[PDB]
Amino acid sequence: QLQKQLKEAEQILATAVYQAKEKLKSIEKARKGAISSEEIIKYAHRISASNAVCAPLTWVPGDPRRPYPTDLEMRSGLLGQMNN
Amino acid sequence: ARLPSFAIPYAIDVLTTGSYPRLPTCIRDKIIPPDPITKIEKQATLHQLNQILRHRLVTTDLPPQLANLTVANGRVKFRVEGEFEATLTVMGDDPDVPWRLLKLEILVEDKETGDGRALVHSMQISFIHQLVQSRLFADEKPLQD
Amino acid sequence: AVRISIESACEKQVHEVGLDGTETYLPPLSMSQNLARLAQRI
Amino acid sequence: DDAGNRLRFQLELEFVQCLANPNYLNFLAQRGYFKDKAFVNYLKYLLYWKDPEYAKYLKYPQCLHMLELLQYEHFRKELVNAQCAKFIDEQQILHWQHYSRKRMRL
Amino acid sequence: GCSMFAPLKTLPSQYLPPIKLPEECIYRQSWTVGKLE
Amino acid sequence: MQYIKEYTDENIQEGLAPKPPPPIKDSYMMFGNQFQCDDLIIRPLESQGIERLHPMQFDHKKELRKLNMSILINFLDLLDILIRSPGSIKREEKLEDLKLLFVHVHHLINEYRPHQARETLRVMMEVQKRQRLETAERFQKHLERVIEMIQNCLASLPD
Amino acid sequence: FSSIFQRQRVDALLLDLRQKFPPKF
Amino acid sequence: MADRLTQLQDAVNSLADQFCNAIGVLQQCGANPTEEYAQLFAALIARTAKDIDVLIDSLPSEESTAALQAASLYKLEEENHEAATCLEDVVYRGDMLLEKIQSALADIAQSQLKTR
Repeated sequence: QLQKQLKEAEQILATAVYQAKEKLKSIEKARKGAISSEEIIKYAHRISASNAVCAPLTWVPGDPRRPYPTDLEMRSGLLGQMNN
Repeated sequence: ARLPSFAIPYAIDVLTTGSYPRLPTCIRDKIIPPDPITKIEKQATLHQLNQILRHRLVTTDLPPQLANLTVANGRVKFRVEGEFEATLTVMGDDPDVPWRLLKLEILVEDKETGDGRALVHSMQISFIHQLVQSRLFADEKPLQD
Repeated sequence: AVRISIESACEKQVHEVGLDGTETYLPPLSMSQNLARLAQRI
Repeated sequence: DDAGNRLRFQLELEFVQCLANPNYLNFLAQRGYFKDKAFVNYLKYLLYWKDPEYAKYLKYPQCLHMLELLQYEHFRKELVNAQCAKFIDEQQILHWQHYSRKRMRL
Repeated sequence: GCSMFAPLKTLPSQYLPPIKLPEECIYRQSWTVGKLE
Repeated sequence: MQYIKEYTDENIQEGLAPKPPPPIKDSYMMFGNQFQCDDLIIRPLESQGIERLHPMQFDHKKELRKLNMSILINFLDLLDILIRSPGSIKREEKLEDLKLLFVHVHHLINEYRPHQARETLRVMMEVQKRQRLETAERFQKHLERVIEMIQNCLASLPD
Repeated sequence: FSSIFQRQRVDALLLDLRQKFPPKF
Repeated sequence: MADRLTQLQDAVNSLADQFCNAIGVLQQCGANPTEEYAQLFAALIARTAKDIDVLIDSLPSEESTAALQAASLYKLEEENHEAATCLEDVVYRGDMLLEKIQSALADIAQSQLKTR
């Protein structure tokens, strides 16, 4: 008669322990990455000032803006003049 | 003059974590095969399997008279010294799962009434293993059938 | 504020992108299913 | 070689920026450079950008994910064809205004 | 469960300081002034 | 299209002879059309290319209330300075003046965003603490249910 | 760019096994 | 996007675009039409001006700026660390109970199989 009790107890505790573990693993993965918040806003403004990772509100198909630098920029860069 | 956004989640999961995870992941799985389990992960799965197998055995009629039970490496290792040995694995937990056979073998040997070469040819041992897996399907009894 | 530890926001997660929105959320988060799939790979 | 180091740093930065373009990878795959064994070694070397101090000077973060996709040595075998080349192109852009549609939906 | 990632992402949206604009657009109706081609 | 060759050919060889990556630069960067000068202030700078008429206090609110009347009065002064003098040159400086005013409002308004950006950061730190406490208490409650259960079992066993 | 000629018996046992233990699928 | 800055900027742009075309439009098309338009345009411009005045009061003052917010975050950072320790103290009690009960059930199963 004890196996049902022992079973339900171990199932309950096994689910509970894992949730903390899945939580503790996420927290530790956060803790391997520690940086300065002063430079985070600077990076966000740098990638922000030009519309890099945000879609333009005035965007129409045929817009030259893409997440990649695109043909005009790659041909107008230093690669187009240092190939000689 | 106007500035549309800062997108702090993107900055925080690119800066702190050196990747760009916020992307539709269909491009990865369809194009590239899923990565194999890490060494550390393998140890964890084995520990869980031993506990589950023990339960399946006990709440059911089982024979310890001529059998041997092995809980090592999540493998059954159920063998009889006289004639044969078998090693198993059960993927399922509480839900009933048909017994799965990893390997079936015969322990009887005589060189001389053969000739230098073992009693059964591996084709037949492949044949016998599938037949067992067939009776088990019904799964009325875990170890008596 | 020096050496701040901050996990990235994970409130919104999408598997694949869909036309007119309608993102697909399929989080198994079930232990029995999770063990089986891991076991199956072995 | 301060000038040499500055120019090589610059040109490799525009190179890793240009790896973001899917059509550029299509052109590189079709013209016949990635068949050798040296370019996979250089793409192995190119993973040095993951440090935050080095990644601060990066400006398009999607190149890191594209390079991680390419490093598996199996994705390079694909992407030669055009209809899957448009699939990888449409997937990135469709997510781009999906972020802007987040404001629209709510 | 014990602690699962909650969908509490819209509840969180209606938070923070004075900069978050009071969403007074709804009140801004029933005026109908100005018409340019 | 052209890959670099003479800085990459020396990669397939062992030892410490492979070249190190370049250290982090602390100078101005010439990449691209944009000047992208190093250590630029996060706030936009109107010091270069724009004349400054701003006060020592540098308070946006005081200026915004004053600027609004000035652009509006100019709009009204530009309306009738056309009739008072059609052939005068000063009309296009007034438009430019108007353009300068337009450059200013947007420049001054953008001052608020960095402060606004900082505020967004605090809630993330703040919300997790509000979330972490709940998880710990919930876990404690779950554990308690189990313990009272095993005490009931230990009470019912030996009797 | 081999068989040691004993399958003339083991086969019979298998037949006696199959004839006595039909697959259950 | 529910942002104060976006709303203020949008109002200014409409006024610029709305009034440049309107003055030109008045010059463009010449009894009844000219008078009504004068009122219709004045009305909108007046409405926009009122809206701009309303917007300025809402924004935060000079006090409690970004530096102060960073300072606030500091004290907060220490508090977060402590909170984390709480869960690491809570855990491992379930782990020790779980290893104890697994040992107990293994012993019971072993006794059941050995009594045979």
